[PDB]
This record gives sequence, structure tokens and C-alpha cells, in this order.
Amino acid sequence: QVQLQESGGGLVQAGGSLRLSCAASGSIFSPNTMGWFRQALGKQREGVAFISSIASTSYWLPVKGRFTITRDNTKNTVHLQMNSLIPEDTAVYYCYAVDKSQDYWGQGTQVTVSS
Amino acid sequence: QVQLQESGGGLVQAGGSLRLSCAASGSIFSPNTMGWFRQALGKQREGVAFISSIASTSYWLPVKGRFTITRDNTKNTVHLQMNSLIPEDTAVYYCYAVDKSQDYWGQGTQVTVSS
Amino acid sequence: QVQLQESGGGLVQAGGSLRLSCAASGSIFSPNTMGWFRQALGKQREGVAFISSIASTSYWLPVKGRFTITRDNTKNTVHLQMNSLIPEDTAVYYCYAVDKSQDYWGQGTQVTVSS
Amino acid sequence: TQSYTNSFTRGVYYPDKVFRSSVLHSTQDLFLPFFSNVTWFLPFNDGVYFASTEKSNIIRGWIFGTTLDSKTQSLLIVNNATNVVIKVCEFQFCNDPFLDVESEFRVYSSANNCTFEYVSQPFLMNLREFVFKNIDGYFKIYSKHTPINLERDLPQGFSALEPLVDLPIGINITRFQTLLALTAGAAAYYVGYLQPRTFLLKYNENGTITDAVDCALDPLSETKCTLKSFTSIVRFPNITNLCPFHEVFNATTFASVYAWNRKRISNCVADYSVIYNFAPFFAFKCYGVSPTKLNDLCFTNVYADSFVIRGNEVSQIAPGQTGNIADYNYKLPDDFTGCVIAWNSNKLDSKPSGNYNYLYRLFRKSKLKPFERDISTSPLQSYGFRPTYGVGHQPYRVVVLSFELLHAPATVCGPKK
Amino acid sequence: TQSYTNSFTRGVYYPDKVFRSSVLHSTQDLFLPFFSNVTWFHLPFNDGVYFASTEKSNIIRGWIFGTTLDSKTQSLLIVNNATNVVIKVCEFQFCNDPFLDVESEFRVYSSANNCTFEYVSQPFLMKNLREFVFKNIDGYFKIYSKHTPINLERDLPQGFSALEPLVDLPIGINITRFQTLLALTAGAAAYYVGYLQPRTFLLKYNENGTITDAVDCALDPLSETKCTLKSFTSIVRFPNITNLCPFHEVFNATTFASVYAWNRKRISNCVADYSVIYNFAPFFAFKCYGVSPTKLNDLCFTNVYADSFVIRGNEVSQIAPGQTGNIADYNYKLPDDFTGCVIAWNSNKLDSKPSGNYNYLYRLFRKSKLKPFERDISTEIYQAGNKPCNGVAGPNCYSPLQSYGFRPTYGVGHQPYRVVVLSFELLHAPATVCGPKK
Amino acid sequence: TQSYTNSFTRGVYYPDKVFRSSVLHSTQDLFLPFFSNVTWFHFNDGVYFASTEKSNIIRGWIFGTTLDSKTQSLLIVNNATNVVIKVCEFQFCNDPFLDVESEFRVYSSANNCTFEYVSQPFLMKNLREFVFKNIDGYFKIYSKHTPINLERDLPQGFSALEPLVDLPIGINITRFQTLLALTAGAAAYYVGYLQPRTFLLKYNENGTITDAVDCALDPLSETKCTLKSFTSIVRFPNITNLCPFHEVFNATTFASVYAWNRKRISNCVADYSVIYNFAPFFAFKCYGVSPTKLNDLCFTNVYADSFVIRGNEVSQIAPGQTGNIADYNYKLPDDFTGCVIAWNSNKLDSKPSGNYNYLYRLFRKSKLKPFERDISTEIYQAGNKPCNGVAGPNCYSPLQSYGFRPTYGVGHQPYRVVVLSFELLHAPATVCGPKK
Repeated sequence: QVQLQESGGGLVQAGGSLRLSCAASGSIFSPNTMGWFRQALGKQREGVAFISSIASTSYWLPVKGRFTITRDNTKNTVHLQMNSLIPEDTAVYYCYAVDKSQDYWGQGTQVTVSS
Repeated sequence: QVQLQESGGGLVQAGGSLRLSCAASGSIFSPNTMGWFRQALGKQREGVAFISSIASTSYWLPVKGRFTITRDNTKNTVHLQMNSLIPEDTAVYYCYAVDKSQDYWGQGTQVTVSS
Repeated sequence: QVQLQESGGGLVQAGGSLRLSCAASGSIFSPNTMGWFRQALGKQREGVAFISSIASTSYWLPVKGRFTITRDNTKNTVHLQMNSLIPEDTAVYYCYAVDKSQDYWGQGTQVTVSS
Repeated sequence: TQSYTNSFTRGVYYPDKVFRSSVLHSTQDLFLPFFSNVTWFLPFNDGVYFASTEKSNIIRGWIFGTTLDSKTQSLLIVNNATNVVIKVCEFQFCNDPFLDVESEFRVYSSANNCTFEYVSQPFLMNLREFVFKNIDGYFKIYSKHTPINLERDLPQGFSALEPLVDLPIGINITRFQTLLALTAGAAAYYVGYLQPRTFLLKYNENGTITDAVDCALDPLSETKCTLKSFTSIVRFPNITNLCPFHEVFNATTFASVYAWNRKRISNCVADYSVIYNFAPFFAFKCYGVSPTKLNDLCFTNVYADSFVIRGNEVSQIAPGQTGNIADYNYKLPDDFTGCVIAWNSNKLDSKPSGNYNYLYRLFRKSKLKPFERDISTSPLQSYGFRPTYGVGHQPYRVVVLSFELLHAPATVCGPKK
Repeated sequence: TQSYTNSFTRGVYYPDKVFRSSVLHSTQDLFLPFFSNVTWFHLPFNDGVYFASTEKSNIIRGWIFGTTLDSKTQSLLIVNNATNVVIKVCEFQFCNDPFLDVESEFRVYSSANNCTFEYVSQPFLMKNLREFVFKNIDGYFKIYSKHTPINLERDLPQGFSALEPLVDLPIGINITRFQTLLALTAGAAAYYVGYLQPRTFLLKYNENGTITDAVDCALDPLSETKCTLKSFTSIVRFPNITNLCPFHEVFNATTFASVYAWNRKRISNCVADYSVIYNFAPFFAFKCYGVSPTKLNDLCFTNVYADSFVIRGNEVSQIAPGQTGNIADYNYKLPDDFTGCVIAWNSNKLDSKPSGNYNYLYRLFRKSKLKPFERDISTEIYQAGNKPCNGVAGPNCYSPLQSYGFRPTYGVGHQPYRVVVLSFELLHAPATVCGPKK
Repeated sequence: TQSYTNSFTRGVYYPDKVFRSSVLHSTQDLFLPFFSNVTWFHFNDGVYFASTEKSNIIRGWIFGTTLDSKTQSLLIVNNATNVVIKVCEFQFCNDPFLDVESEFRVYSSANNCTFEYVSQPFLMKNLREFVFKNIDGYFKIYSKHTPINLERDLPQGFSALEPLVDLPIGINITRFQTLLALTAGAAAYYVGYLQPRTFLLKYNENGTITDAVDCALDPLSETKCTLKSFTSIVRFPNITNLCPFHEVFNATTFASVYAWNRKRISNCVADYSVIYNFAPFFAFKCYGVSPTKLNDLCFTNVYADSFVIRGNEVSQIAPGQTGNIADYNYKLPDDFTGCVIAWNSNKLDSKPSGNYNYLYRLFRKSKLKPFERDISTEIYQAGNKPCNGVAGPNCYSPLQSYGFRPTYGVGHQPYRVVVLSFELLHAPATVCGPKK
């Protein structure tokens, strides 16, 4: 049984910054890939961005610069740095641990920006 | 051999009533349909009425609401009643059994209405 | 390549007479058999009559007296003499050359009788 | 009013219409074996030996029936002083059909239609014996009247049975009954069954059978027949571990189709009753093994691949098949051995706003060779499942069991002892 | 002027083209039997011809082979000379008497015509006997030939010589009659003609590969022994015919009912003879689809179905598989794959009266069509308008049945016609119905 | 550097998992033939691999086709704990070797692969022998470890090779390589290559192979085996031409079946590519010869027949078959030697009004002898007075037509049929030119 702890969300004004963090404990087998999905209010779930275990990054949005992905190999955790916030990214965020056999999902973090 | 016996014709003054009946004997498979036809000297066979095994009564235009049919299931016979007779009804009548096979006709019944 | 020339068709009143003729030019090998087929308006095609190369005739309809087949050995042609025309023969005609290898067909002629 | 009695040597009929003289012949056919049990007073099996000994001719007619009512075709044989009538009409019989002497309403309440009629000289005219045999659309009756001296049981004698009539009716039959004509009366008859055996028959010089010997009654008769003259252990390994099929099932968390869960099952006793009591599976197919015969074999390894697919794409899980799920998600080898199972999960994984935790692949450069999945990660699109969705779009849980044979001594087999 | 003589041991040719030496071989083919009659002249072709002559001044110079010997058949012609042998196969319109004028071909034939073949080669001809064997088989025309010295003699020489192949033409035309062609003014010459038959010979090849002896295998028992050692030193009886299927009942019933109420009769468990069918009047329609009328007695089935009714004269064509019409889909529908026969004949003399015959009705309106082999009997008001008919006629409420009318003064196409259709079927049961059998 | 030495009596492994005792058994399988040269270093159909070092310096094996990340490559890693087997298309370097422990020098990165396996490692004065063989998608590893005295070369003795693993991988393999784990060093190993042979193995009473003899080494061994004890030119003709098969097909005019056209073909090069080039034939069946081998035989004379048949009757054309056209229109001999082609023509030989233009005979007094044609139009006599006039009563007229509309379904649409008949074992053949 794996646990994906999510932290760092909340209310931020326009142009602010925050640091989302997902730590995967439990099985989280060696050939893991860690991703972030976005869920808009009552809408389809699209993908924020994925980081692999060989440091390769695949962003699924023309959003480079906005999200930046940092990896912790010692603890095998993934951190998303959020900067230059605009109201169109107001959506909850989950992290996705594909592992190697059984993919998982996070609990959820509320990220809100308005002015 | 299927023999159908016709009776009840004759001479009647205008506005009178007559009482024809034909009883069928022979094979008469149960899904039987028996009707009556009119024929006057110089004119062809004109359908008077019909009843099927469903006991539904069907009548033609020239005799609207003036002739009636009753069906006996016990003896499986057909009784035709003439009411409100007029000289246009002066013609011999033949009752015809549709049955499911070779069709049998009658010997005729003399019905005369004149004043 | 074989060309079959047909001639003699058209409009004729009832009880008339005419002379259809088919001449075969081209390969048309020696032991041939020639004939005439009938096509009624929008119906099947029936064989009017057949003549062989040994003058043997086979009429495929009980119609003798009406058609007569004559053979021209020198030019290898066939004439159908039409007499006492009746309206049920109003149909187009083709001639049929079976030859020895592969049979052939004509183009078509309009034969019409009415009153 | 039953009793049992011994048959002695009775019930031998001419096998065919061939004439032979003074030659012993060997035949393989249906006969009533020597010294068997016969009942004294009904299933039909393969043939019947019937016998009675009354002089009053009260017995008259056998009612052959498969349903014993007006529902299905029944043969009725009636006998009177003038004729015999054979009918295939399905009469409406009663509990105790019996004649009146002459109304037949007692025997049967009503009549119906049929497609056969036969009339001939009556069967009957002392002991009367009949043999009834039906085979390949042919009903054959053999009969014999034998005058017996004042005696109790079937006589110590021999009498052949001559053919009486063949009828090409071609209907199956299983039962028959007895008719009586009426005051108090007494009836008694013997009934025996036929069996496939081999007989040796002796013809005299006029063509009439005079003696016969069974070929299995006792070793002396076996000698007479052959000389043609008248002068499994089951063992299995002791391990009792139950295979973890229940853990794979009802896990309340099935992975995405693009990353299907693979589990290896070995060194246990595999039971597939959980397969059937689990749920009314929508799809249950097997390729290399008969689904009903999974309980009687030995297996080396078991593989279980579990995933979730759309309702209309379940058919895409098949060896040698094309499709987006087939070519970019999961492909089965053409020689794949195992089973595929699929059940609806609409009431489990259909959120009111839609569930997007399941995703599938649409874009890839190359096809997927069998037995490998893609992990690298828009080339991947999430699923959508809602309760309002109709059939063909609700989520379905699909599990494939990959099997292998012809390997080291099998361990996963203890379904039998 | 014919004559007869003895063939002796002549006319053996190499059957094929394989070299052999010092081996005794057995061959089955057409040959001229030993010691047979060979007509001596001064003609049918059959299976082949052995032709032998001795006239050394080229008096004999060719042959004409053909079937009918006129333009009606291409006539193969072989002409010899000193320059070049010539073979033609053109469709020569043959004259009454063939001969070369010496050299116009007109007396042989009228006009040169289409010929896909023509051949020229070294002259065939070379006290000397010349023998030829002509035969055409499997669309090939083979000529074998040989010549030998001889002392002056009036009959075939005693001795032996084999015949080597000369030509093998791929012509493939039929020949049934041939005729020789001399070189004269009157005169006479001599030649011998014999006919080949199938036989079995035993040929002996010497060391150099040439046939030097051969023995027949049917001449006399000694030759049969030589061949064997392979060395040179209706009654029909059947049960009496009693149970005839009754067809004279389904015919002349005098009551065929109506088309909408057609009687169906099932025939089984009897012998069905179809001859009596042709004992009635010539039939307006006699059509069999799945069975050839000639072989009905030869092939037999399980059960037969007969349906008889009376329809109009012009509606006869509508009674067939694949047809559409008021009588086709509302009164009697036939299956597409129907196997059986249809008979129809006029009955105007028997089903028409001057006053009017209206006992033959037919369906006119129906809600839907009819499945093949189905009948509808119920008579209810056919509702046409939106409002219910309520079991009565009136506006858009018409009866479904209409009565036909027949009177003797009517023209063709409307007079009553009796139609009887016979349908045949097979199933998993004994046939029990087959035709009469001698 | 390389060197050479003799295989001696080495490389014998239990062919099967079947127990036997005190019985000499003959096997036919892949082995390393006796007294052969095996290369000494300082794939084909199998590998015999051998080494003798003690420091565990030797480890791992790479198998592949390209030694690149474009194709799957077997990888067997060994360490003191376990043995790891993978099938991943690694990006191998020029001289892969274990760092000792990173694998980046062995290869760049991991990628697509299915089989991952872990077990007790094979490795444990000592010599180690292995046999690797790949067959029908199965990869079998046999092993043995022997205590060898102080000897430079392979010892003179016998040692059977038990199975170790059997994997269902199925990868196309052409080459393999061995890795080292190191500071410079030196080590050696012997490699030999398998071949198919026949052996005679001797099992003792305990079930272990003790000796075996090669059946094709020297005549003495051949005698031991049989006794079962231990004591191009082508000269085709010069003519080049083209058989007008194009003229037989696409003639736009086919004859009716009761008068079927006949065309004789000879004196040309028979090329049959155009046949398959024509159309997706509904039926294409050859009886006396395989359809693929028409392009390398020679025939005396060939015949082409062409006509049109209702589709459901196409099966009616076959030797020894019955049917109206089988016995009345076109009879094929029982000993047919040729091909038959039949393809749909519903788009060309059908008309809404009814393209009749095609007849067939169904009444005929006698059965047709094979390869006959009948062209008479005489009115069939039924057994009565001569109806020279007309069919009339019992007499009948033959030759009904056909009716083709686009509305008819399959089984009534027209199909064009061409039958090729061949001539064998005759005068010198002429129709063959597809080869020089």
C-alpha cells in the first residue's frame, strides 16, 4: 500500500508563487515515473507535467517556465514550483505515481488564484 | 359433403320483416367465416354481410342498420334478420361459408317485397 | 470478327408480309447454324426459328405457315419470310450465328404490327 | 402386483429374411439373455419381450408413448375380432384406459390428428409372445403363438419368433401400457428386457431354427461359440496452499489499461469455483483449454493480467486481432493459451461527474509486440465514466489468464485427490 | 475394280520416339492385323489407313481427306511432286470429281478460302514398294512411311520392314472419308488399301535400334503363348405395382375453390406416376423449375404437396418465384427457391355462365403482404381513413374481398383458368414415395 | 589474442528430462562434435562456453542481433546475491564492463522489455562449462562445474551437462559477448560452436550419463552406433516469345457454355504472372499440378476454354461431378491435369432489363463424353410421334437462356470461367520459357 502525500496548496493572489510537493512512500517500485494532473472545477482532467526517473521531463501544456519540476533522489519525492500565477490555472492538483505495475493517485491540493 | 340449409324467405309487404337462417353441416373446420350475398334477376352477386369466427359483424352500404346477424355456437348456425324491408331488397340470397378449403354455396331463398 | 447484317423490319398493318434477312460476313466457319430470336417489349427472349447447314429446320414455336426459312448457300445468308402478321408478334428480332467456336448476335430490328 | 421369475431359454427371433439349411450361424444383435430376470404382473430401453397366457383375449393393444398424453406422437395398436389398426395419433389418455365392450372413451377422452394409418389382419387369434424392437426409423414386431400344456410357468422348450410387420415411423419411444376389457377380472403377463449379445443359431434343413447357444452364459457356451459347434490410481503433491485468485479479484482498485497489473500464481491449489460465484460475468472465453475442464489438469505457472476497458472494446482482447487497444495498449500472441474474463463495473467506477483515473493510448510510433506494455508518458487520454452512460461505454474489468504447458513437473494441481 | 488379297506381315511402325535396343517390348495401339484382307484396287476412313503401292512413274501423287467433302468441311489435301511436297487444309468447296488438270486446283475445288495452316517440305517420294500409314488421333495427324526394294510380284511381299515416322501435323479436324488422286485421257493403276484396328503387338529391337520382328497377340493360340512367355521361341424383377398415388382426384375436381382459399393436399405412402398428367388437354402453362419433367419418375422424395385454384387468364404469369402482383403477394406467395411444377389450363367452358359466375372471389385489400406458402381467411373491413371503421362500410371502409366474373362471351386473358402447382421437399425421414418401377 | 585447442570428449548434455537406467539410447540433436578445434581467447546455432578462473572476474552475458537499442537483447547479470535476466534493448557501449557497480558503462539507459527474472546465481582448481541453445522461441541454459587439477588445457574425461534454465523468450539472435568486472587485468575463455549430430548415450544404473559415442566420427564409431554396443545445368530451348494469355482474358466477348470456345497454345514462353495480375479470382484451383509451380515446367500443348456460368454452379466444374452442365454441356475427364479459374462478372454481364445473350442446354438424350461439344438445335423427342414441328405436347425444345440483373444475389450472377488443360509425356514440349 503506497501513500502519496500532497502539500503546499491554498489561496494566493495574482502573480504569486507556491511550492507543491508530492512524496511517494510504500511500494513505489524502482522504475517509477511521477506526474501531475490538473482538475478544473467540474471539468476534464488534463495533465500538468510528468518527470521520469532519468530526469527527463515531459510537460503536457505550453506552460514551460510556469511549472518547474525538481526531483529528490534521496527521498524519491517530486516538487512543483509555481510562479507567475494567472487565474486560468485555478484547479485542484493530483500527483500520479505510475510505479511499474500499479499506478496510483494523490488525495488533492486546492490551488486558487484570483484578484 | 358440406350441405348448408337455407330457410325463411317468401313474400312480404313493404315495411315487413323476414327471418332467414342457414345451418351448415359437413366438415366445417372451427375457423369458419359465413356471410350472405344478394342477387337479383339481371344483377350479379352482391355481398349482404359477413361474420367470422370472432363473431364480428360486417355489413354493406345499401343495407345500413336494416339487416342483422346472430350466430349459434352450439349448433354453429347463422340467422339473418331482415327489418324495414323495401322493394330494392327484391333478390334471392345465398349464404356462403369461407371455411379453410373448398367453398360451399346455397340453393337460394326467395325474398320479395312489393306493394 | 463477324458482322451480321439484318434488314427488312419496320411498320406493317395487320395481315401484312415482309422479309427479314441476315447475312454473316467475317470468319463464320463452315458447319454453322443460323437462327432468329424474338424479344418482346420488356419480356424474355425466345427462339423464333433455327436453320442448320444441312437445311434441317427446327421451329421453336407452333407457328409454321407464318415464318418460312430460306437458305442462300452461295452467300451463306438466311431469309425469314413473314406472312399473315398478327399483333402478338410485335417484338424486336435478332439473328443468331452459332458457327463452331463461339456464337454471335445481331444488332436488332424493330418489327411492328397493329390496327 | 409385481413378482420376479426366471426366463429359461425364450426370446429368439430370425435376425433377417435369409434362408439357410443345416448350417450353424453366428449373429451379433439384440436378444434376451438366457436365464435372466423377468417381471410377472415401464421403461423401454432398447427392446421388449412381452408374454401373456390368458385364453379370454382380454388383453388387447399396446400404447407406445413418449409423453403418454395428447402432446406428442404415440403409437396406438388396437385389436378386435375383425382387424388390427395402427395409428400415430396423440390421443388424450386417462389414468386407467380400458375398453367397455364397445365404447373407447374410457381408454382416451379425446383424439387429434396424425400422419399414419395401417390396418391388417388382427395380431391375435396357450401362450402369446411378442418382441418389439425400434431402430433407425423402423419399428419391427415379431410374434408367436405357442400352445402349452396345463402348466404354470414358461415351458422348458424352444420356439423361434417370426417377423410380423415393419413400419417406417421414425419416432422415439420410451413407455407402454396394458389394456383390459370389461365385472371383476384377472390379468397376468410377463415382461423382459433386451440386451446386445452374440448368439449361435442352428438351422435345420427346412429353415426353422431349432437350437441356440448364448456366447457369454458360461465358459462351456463360450467354447461352443468359439469352436462353432454344438459338442486408475490418482496421486498428487501434498501441498495444500490455496491459490491467491481472490486477492486479484474484488481488489476495489484496478489499474489503468495502459499499465495492466500482472500477477504470477504458482505453488498452490487452484480452484475456479470463485470464478463462477464471483459475479455473472459478461464475457467468459477460453482458447487453449475448455472452460468446463479447467478442474482436471496439472499446470506449471499461471499469469493474471487485470485492467479496465470500455464496454465495446472488450472484443479487442483477442489473439490475432487489430484495434487501438490491440496495437497500442495490449496485444495477445497468436498462440496464446489461457482465458479471458470480463465483467461490468458500472456501479463501481462511474463517478456522477465522471471518473478520469483511467487512461488509454492513442498515439505511438510502432505497434506493440505481444506481452509488453508502455509506461512512458497528449499521447494518452483519460477515460470518462458516468452513470448516465448507456451500454457499450460503461467501464468493464477484464482479466486474462496466461497459461503455459510442457514444462517441469506441474505444481498447481490439486483439484482432485 | 476391287479385288482381294493377303496382307501377310506388313505395316508395323515405331509407336513413339524412344530409342531402345536388344529388348522385347509390348505395345497396345492401332495396327494392321496380320494375315488380313487388304482390298486391291485398280472410301471410308475408319480409324486409320494403310496404303501401299508400287507404281514408279509418280502416277500416284497425293490424297484428299475430309468429312463431307464440300465447302461445308475443310478438306485436308496432300500433293506430291518432284520439287516440294505440299499440304493444305483450306476449306475447299469440293467439286463432284477431284483431279488436277496438269495443274489448276479448280477441278478439285472452287475457291481457296480461310486456312490457318499450310505446309511445304522435301518430296515424300524418293521394283520398289512404298507403304504409308495415315492416322489422326487427339487432334494430331500422323503420317508414317517407308519404301523397300522388291522383285516383280502381284501381291504384298513376304518379309518384314518397319515404318518410320514422316510427319506429325497439329491440325485437329475431323475426317471420315478419303480419296486417292492419280496422274493419268483414261487409264488404270494399282494400289492396296487396308484398315487399322486396336491390337497388342510384341516388338523386338535389335542391337542397332531398329525393329526387326514383331508378333501379334490375338492371331492364334500360339501367338498368345508367345506373348505371355514374352519370347519368340438383362432381367429386372420388382414387386407388383398396386398402390398408385391418386392424381385424378386433384384433377377435374370441378370445385377448385377460390385463389384466396386454396386447397392443399398432401400425398405420401404411394407410388406416384406422372404419365396420367399428360392424358388431359394441352396445357396453357406447363413449367417445371427445379426438376426436369423427363426425370420425375427417376428421382423421388418424401412427400408431395398439391395446390389447386382458379385464377384469371392474364394472371397466369404472376404465379412463379420472384413474381410481384395482386395475386402474388395477397392471395398466394411462392418461395424463391421453389422446386416443383406448375400446370394451368383454360376452363372457360366449365366455369362461366351467361348470367354471371361470381362464386370465385379474391383478396383485394390487405394491411401487409403474405409469406410464402400462406393463406388468409378472415374477412374484416379494410380501414383506409384515420377514423375507425367500427365494423361497417362507407367512406374509406371497404371490404377486402372482391368477386370475379366470368361469362362465355368474354375474350382471352379474362376467362377462368385452373391452376395446379406441385411442390416437392426433402427432410430427415425415409422417402416412402417413389415413382413406378418395372 | 587468440589460440586453438581440441575439444576432446566434451559437450554432452541430457537431451530430455526422462529418467533411464542401464540402457543405451540413440539421440539426434545438436552437439559439439568430438575432437574439434575450439577457439581460445585471452553465435550460429548454439554455444559451448568454458572458463577456469577462480577470482569471479568473469560474469554476465550479452546476446543480441545489433548490440544497439533498436532490437531486444538478452542480458544475464550475476553477482554474489542473485542472477538477473532481462530482455531490454540497451544502448551498449563499445567495451561494456561492470564498474564495481554502476551499469552506465555497460549501457546508456533502460527501455522496452518484458521478461525480468531473478534467481540463485549460476556461479558459486575449478572449471565451469555452459551450453546455450536457442530453438523455437526457447532459450535453454545447461551448466556444469568440475574440480580440475592443475592442468593448462581441457581435461580428458566425461561430464554430462544438466539443464539449468529454460526460458520462453523468442528473440532473433546473431551474436553474443561476455563482460568483465574491474585497474587492468587478464583472463581467458574457450568458445565452441554446435552442429546437428547423432549420439549414442550410455546411462548407468543411477540415471547419470557416463559415456557416449559419436555416430559420424570414424568407421569404428559408425559400427558401434549401428550395432548399438560399446565393443546444376539447365538446357531449355532457345526460342523466346510470349504466350498470348492476354488475348484469352479480357476479350470482352465470352461464348455461352453450350458452345464453349477452344484455343490452342503452343510455341511460346509460358509466363503466368499476368494471371494473378488480372483480378482477385473467386476460384482458382489446379488439380494435377500445384498452382505455384506452373512457372518451371514444360508442356507439350495447352488448351484454354472460356465461357460464363451462374456463380452457384461454378463448383459443378470438377472431374467426376454430376449436374445439368456436368453431363449435358461440358464434361471434364476423371484424369484431368490442369487449372480452373472463375471470377465474378456481375458488373459487366448483367442488365436491369435482363442480359440474356447466354444459353445452356438441359435436355439431351445421352450423357456427354468428356471434352465433347454439342451444338444441335433439334427439338427433344420425349418418346412419341416425331415433333419435328415444335415442342407442343410431350416433346420439348432445349437451350433456355440466362437472366442477369444487378439485383440478383451471389449464386445467380454471371462468372467468367477459363479452364487450362495441359499435355504431359509426349513429343518434344514447346510451352516453357520462364527460365534460362
